[PDB]
Amino acid sequence: MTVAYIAIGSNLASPLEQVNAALKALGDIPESHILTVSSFYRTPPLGPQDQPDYLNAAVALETSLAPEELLNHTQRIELQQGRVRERWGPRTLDLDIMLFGNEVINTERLTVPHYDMKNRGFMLWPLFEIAPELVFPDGEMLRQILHTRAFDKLNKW
Ligand SMILES: Nc1ncnc2c1ncn2[C@@H]1O[C@H](COP(=O)(O)CP(=O)(O)OP(=O)(O)O)[C@@H](O)[C@H]1O
Ligand SMILES: COc1ccc(C(=O)CSc2nc3c(=O)[nH]c(N)nc3[nH]2)cc1
Ligand SMILES: [Cl-]
Ligand SMILES: [Cl-]
Ligand SMILES: [Mg+2]
Ligand SMILES: [Mg+2]
Repeated sequence: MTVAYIAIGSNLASPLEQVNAALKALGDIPESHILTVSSFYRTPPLGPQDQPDYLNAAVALETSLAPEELLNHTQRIELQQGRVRERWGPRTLDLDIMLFGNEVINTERLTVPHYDMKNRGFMLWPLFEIAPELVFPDGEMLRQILHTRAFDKLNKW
């Protein structure tokens, strides 16, 4: 078993309802158990700014699934909650795999640690709440990133 950390985001169709339904669905993923859920945060949008504020959260999930098997299930949850294919536009549910233990994976389908996560306060702050001692695959400590980079603290939802 490995602990995966998943970021949740929603800014359409009642984000609180979306994130709750997504948590229940994550709890139904085979060979997996939720370990920890962060607080829910109201965050201003990165990317296009002409869209509603996001609800963001992070979850620690212990799993025996292969990384791409976990991805299949997170994408299925996104599809069932109405995610459909502008760039970086509003969405009902986004589930990103931030980390899958200390694995590094570089494929088109799956890139872990998530592309750009070290520059996203809406991912790092909820992650720090649930895993303050977290160390990245390259040896960087989550605490040092937040200590050294200018990331505004988030407001709770
Ligand atoms: N760590 C990861 N978590 C989730 N999806 C990933 C991923 N690495 C790669 N992907 C791929 O990313 C594809 C689509 O991602 P999207 O959710 O549409 C982009 P986004 O979240 O709006 O921007 P971002 O990827 O810059 O956060 C999926 O088909 C999936 O295969
Ligand atoms: C370089 O600048 C960036 C461009 C795009 C992004 C994205 O994450 C992809 S779309 C998106 N998702 C969310 C989100 O979940 N929460 C918040 N607050 N904003 C979001 N925007 C990040 C940084
Ligand atoms: Cl959507
Ligand atoms: Cl890393
Ligand atoms: Mg995303
Ligand atoms: Mg995504």
